[PDB]
Amino acid sequence: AKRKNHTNHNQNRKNHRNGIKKVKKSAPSFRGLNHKYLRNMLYSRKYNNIGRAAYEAEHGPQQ
Amino acid sequence: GRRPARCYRYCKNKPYPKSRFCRGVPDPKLAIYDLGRKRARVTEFPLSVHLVSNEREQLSAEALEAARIAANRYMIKHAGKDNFHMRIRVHPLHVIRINKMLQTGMRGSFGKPYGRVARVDFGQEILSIRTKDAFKAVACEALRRAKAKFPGHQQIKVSCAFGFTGISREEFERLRKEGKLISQGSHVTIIKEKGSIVGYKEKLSKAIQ
Amino acid sequence: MRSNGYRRGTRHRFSQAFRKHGMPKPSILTRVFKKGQYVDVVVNPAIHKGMPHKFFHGRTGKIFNIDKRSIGILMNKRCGPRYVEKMVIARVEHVRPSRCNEEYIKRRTENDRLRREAAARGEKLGSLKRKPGGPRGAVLISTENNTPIEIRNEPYFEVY
Amino acid sequence: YKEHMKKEEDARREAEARGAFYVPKEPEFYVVVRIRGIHKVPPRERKILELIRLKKPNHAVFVRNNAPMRAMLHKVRAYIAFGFADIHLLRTLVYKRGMAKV
Amino acid sequence: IKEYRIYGSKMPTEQEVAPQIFFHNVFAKNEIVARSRFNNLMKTKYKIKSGKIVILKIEELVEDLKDMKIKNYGIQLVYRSKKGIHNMYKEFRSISRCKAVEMLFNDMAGRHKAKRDDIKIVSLKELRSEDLRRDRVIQFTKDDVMYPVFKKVLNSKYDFVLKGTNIFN
RNA sequence: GCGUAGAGCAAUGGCGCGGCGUCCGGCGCCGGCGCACCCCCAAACUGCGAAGCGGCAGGGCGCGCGCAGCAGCGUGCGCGCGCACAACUGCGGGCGCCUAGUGGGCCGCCGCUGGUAAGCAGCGCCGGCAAUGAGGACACAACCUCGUGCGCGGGCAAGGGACCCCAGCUGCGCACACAGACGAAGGGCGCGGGCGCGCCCGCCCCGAAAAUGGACGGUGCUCAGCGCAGCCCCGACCCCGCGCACGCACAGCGUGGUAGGAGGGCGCGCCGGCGCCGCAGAAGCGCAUGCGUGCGCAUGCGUGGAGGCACCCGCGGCGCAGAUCUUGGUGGCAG
Ligand SMILES: [Mg+2]
Ligand SMILES: [Mg+2]
Ligand SMILES: [Mg+2]
Ligand SMILES: [Mg+2]
Ligand SMILES: [Mg+2]
Ligand SMILES: [Mg+2]
Ligand SMILES: [Mg+2]
Ligand SMILES: [Mg+2]
Ligand SMILES: [Mg+2]
Ligand SMILES: [Mg+2]
Ligand SMILES: [Mg+2]
Ligand SMILES: [Mg+2]
Ligand SMILES: [Mg+2]
Ligand SMILES: [Mg+2]
Ligand SMILES: [Mg+2]
Ligand SMILES: [Mg+2]
Ligand SMILES: [Mg+2]
Ligand SMILES: [Mg+2]
Ligand SMILES: [Mg+2]
Ligand SMILES: [Mg+2]
Repeated sequence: AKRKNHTNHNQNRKNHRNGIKKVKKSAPSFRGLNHKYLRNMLYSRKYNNIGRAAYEAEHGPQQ
Repeated sequence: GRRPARCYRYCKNKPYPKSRFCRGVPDPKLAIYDLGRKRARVTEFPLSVHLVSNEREQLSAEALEAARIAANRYMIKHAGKDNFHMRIRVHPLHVIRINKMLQTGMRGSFGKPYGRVARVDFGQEILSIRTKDAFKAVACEALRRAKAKFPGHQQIKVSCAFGFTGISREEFERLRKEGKLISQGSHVTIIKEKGSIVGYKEKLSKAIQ
Repeated sequence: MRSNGYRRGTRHRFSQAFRKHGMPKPSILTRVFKKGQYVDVVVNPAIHKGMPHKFFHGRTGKIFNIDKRSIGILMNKRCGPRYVEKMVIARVEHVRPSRCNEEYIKRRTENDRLRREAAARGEKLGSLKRKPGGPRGAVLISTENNTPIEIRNEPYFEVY
Repeated sequence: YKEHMKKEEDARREAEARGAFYVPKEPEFYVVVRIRGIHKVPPRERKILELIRLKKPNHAVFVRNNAPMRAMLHKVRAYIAFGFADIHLLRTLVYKRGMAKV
Repeated sequence: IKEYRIYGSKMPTEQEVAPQIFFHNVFAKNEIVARSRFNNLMKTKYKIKSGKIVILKIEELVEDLKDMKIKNYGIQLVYRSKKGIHNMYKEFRSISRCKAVEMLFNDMAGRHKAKRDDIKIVSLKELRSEDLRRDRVIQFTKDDVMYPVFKKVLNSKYDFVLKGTNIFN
């Protein structure tokens, strides 16, 4: 039978009972980053305290 | 066959004019908005009396024609057909609807165009008559024959303005003597010092006096 | 009940201002953008590519990603009882560098400088809080050359 | 307290000894009494009465005479009676009904 | 009710060190209505709203009733009805200025249902007997006026008493 | 960031007359057209644009050194040293897991849509009822006050203070109509004020007609009506104070509750134990008394004539006012 279609009544009151929780803090993610930038940042992290020329002097051609 | 005007009295809906979305609305029976000697010059009818709405409501186009004829017949019979120019201010622009429903009831309820009304506010003039000063009492009487055709309360006001210009009679008389007025028929333009001066001298050339 | 296209109900939101139509000026290309910087998404409707959703047209978010022609922006949205972080990709024509923290950065760099300089001379400054508007001050208004003026209620007259 | 009040009266009568008008610095706090009850309060007004610690009617607090606190008092002014206490109203409120949050 | 002369001005800033001082003479119930009636007149005559007004002084204008004669008062007022806003001029005889406006308020309420807040007083002037315009208040300016009391008034609070007891006299 | 109220005809789209014309047509006039002023306008118009809202910021910074395949002269990321607690007010906060009920709503306020309207239908925001008692509304889911353990004392709220019915007196007005006590356009040498014979404001009158006899709640009231002022009073579970109960993380704070969830107990049949009782009278039953917030418990007396109780454990066909419940018995109807 024909009845009520829609309301937003009591929705703000419901949504504030457990509050509007924030975005939950996380570790920083590489999701959404530029791929050329992210590839280069990991290369800088891979050869952080030892340079690349010294790293490939040890481990050979690293690619 | 027409509904009583108590069904469409108040400004209930948003204004709903004849547009590309609302077509098929019939023409209003209020055909004439200017009566008497329309071609009379601005300086011939100093006096101005107005029928002013004390209501927020919708005047029917049928009542706007009935009050038109009631006021026009009185100004003709008493002031004469040359001694006045009566302007109907409000225009029946709002279209009222009728549902008219086998009997469908409230299914598909949005109504077809049924009539035209003019939407008036508190203090809005409905009619206005410009006359000579001798026909004040005639013009006050013709408007009270017009407001009988109207719903609710109306008030007849004698305005200190000169005719159908917004300028008051003392202020209109001064600028007419200064040469600062150019007639546009029922209303007037005040000559200012803003033009080019060759255009300003052509403006004084076309002044009233 | 309205249809749910990507630019629904944007007749005024995605319009141009009066006498401010046209393609964007090349001076926007000289704006720097950095990761962490806050930006205001305000859609240039002359630029049809990289347009964000209409929901983010008033919003301000922090940059997480910087691309060739575009910028990734973190913007929280209410989904019921939670804020959900949306990643908004927008062309630079649709963003402005936000002045949301404009007066905070001006306050911070000066105050951090003053704290560094005072620590250099062996002093220290206790607290550099912004003091709000307190009570009114005491006033002295002299009636010398300033005579008090009576205000009266006046009779109601009406002009018509 | 007497010396601070006597200094303001001496500042005020010296100003009217000349032509001047002297009003002192208005106090550093308002005293606020919750007048209306806890029912039918919209969520903004209910929140401000919580931050003023006015959780029942006939409860009274002191709030600071700040520009943010004056705007808070204005938004719930249909629920409160607020004004300026002098030193006698301040001391009567604390000595007669004064408890500590410990 | 009481009469207040309330002095106020714009709050002085660095741009305007001595603003123009204004004052209003208000017949009000207390100083809070008197501040309220002052703040509207600064808001509507000038454009100074109440957030930027400092009220410099509020004094109670009280008359000395040393020998306490009756004066005549002509009151020009503006009262708002349910239908409009109108001007009226009423004349009263009373003790003080603050008592004559109390006679104005009880009369506008009795005769026109005008509440106290619906009434703004343009001017209150103490008048001679020769300058009075109302013939009803003129009758009591004559010397040696006299009338009897025709209303019965009880001489105690009674519920039931015997018939012989005088109650009116 | 918005584009609503307002405002605007300036573009789009309408409305309407005049005015003007080295414009056109017809016979100086009339009609077209053009222009400028103007008029009435717009939910699906906007050169403007509020009130109101929305987003974000108010903390880390400064310096130095390493790294990169990115970049072409920066950007990120590592690391170190140094500096440092950032408007107001309030205050503990964050997150996870499992699961119920719910998914017919309704009402008020403000803002709306459709509709002649509707105790109609459909929305927005907030509040309520549902599930919220109590006081005031004559009674009355929603209005007003205002929340709500059990009492005592105070003070009040809304609302009132002729009698029902707790609580009223002092003054100033006004009104006469079985009025106050449903109402329109239009009226009234009705009365009271006010303004310039006409207006205006109050009260009253006419307009004002329904069917059981009857409803300001009633009685009634003509100072119990319509207005005002002053002082006072009455009045809730509100607020305050005290005491107790219960809950809490317990020098204190808190206390409504449907669907619903949780905890701790009461009660029943039997079990493994453990303390006992009974022909000097067990269970059951009837009537009393006591205890207990309560589920219930204990005793006395009577009856009864052989079993039973308490606690700890364990098992469960474990608690009834309802099901046109089932079975049995019995009434009223009805001599
Ligand atoms: Mg009919
Ligand atoms: Mg409608
Ligand atoms: Mg494309
Ligand atoms: Mg609009
Ligand atoms: Mg509008
Ligand atoms: Mg309904
Ligand atoms: Mg309640
Ligand atoms: Mg109730
Ligand atoms: Mg009741
Ligand atoms: Mg009392
Ligand atoms: Mg009594
Ligand atoms: Mg309580
Ligand atoms: Mg409970
Ligand atoms: Mg339950
Ligand atoms: Mg047993
Ligand atoms: Mg037992
Ligand atoms: Mg069973
Ligand atoms: Mg049974
Ligand atoms: Mg049951
Ligand atoms: Mg039978």
